[PDB]
Amino acid sequence: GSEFAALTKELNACREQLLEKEEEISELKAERNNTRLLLEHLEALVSRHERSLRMT
Amino acid sequence: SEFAALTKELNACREQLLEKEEEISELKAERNNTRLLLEHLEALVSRHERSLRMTVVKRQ
Amino acid sequence: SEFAALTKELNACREQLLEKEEEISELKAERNNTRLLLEHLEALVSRHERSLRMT
Amino acid sequence: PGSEFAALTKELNACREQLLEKEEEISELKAERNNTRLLLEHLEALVSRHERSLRMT
Repeated sequence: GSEFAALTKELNACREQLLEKEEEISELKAERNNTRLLLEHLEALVSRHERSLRMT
Repeated sequence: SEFAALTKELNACREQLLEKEEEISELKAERNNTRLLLEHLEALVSRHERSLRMTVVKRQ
Repeated sequence: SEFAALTKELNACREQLLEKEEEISELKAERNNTRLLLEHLEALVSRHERSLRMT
Repeated sequence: PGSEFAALTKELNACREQLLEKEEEISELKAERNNTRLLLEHLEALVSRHERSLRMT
């Protein structure tokens, strides 16, 4: 019975670290979306101006 | 068989733990590739802006 | 008749000279608008690059 | 007559010299303009290629 408790304390500890890892993942995927959005604006800005210089 | 069921869940949780830290590793590596691009983009833009900034002073 | 020919070419030379000055003015205007974009591109890129630094 | 024609010729010649000078500055501006366009071509290619890569990993 005392071993079941110790085994539970380890699983719970592993569950805590799992969420800590996923919180790290979630923030990384968030940073990626910020990049994707930046790259969208950059591509739009350069293409718009490239066409202007090319077609005048 | 609660002990057995607990050990299996504990095992599966540790598998997902390695699984999640590998994704962190891949995202961090992917993040570094982004930084290298941004470094390069800032370089090309600043270098060209520099050429324009000097041309106005030179051609004057 | 030679004077008349010389004056016409002189007038035409000034007419084309005005066109070039107008072209230069447009080119320098377009150039300045280009620098504005570049400064904006550098600003956006440098900012997001600062967000993606390690610790 | 000969003095008048010569002086008018000098004026036309002066206009011609300034015309080619203006054309030289134009050709330089247009060259710089081509440099910028090429940069934007590489920038566009880079950001789009990287955008497509982030939409997979």
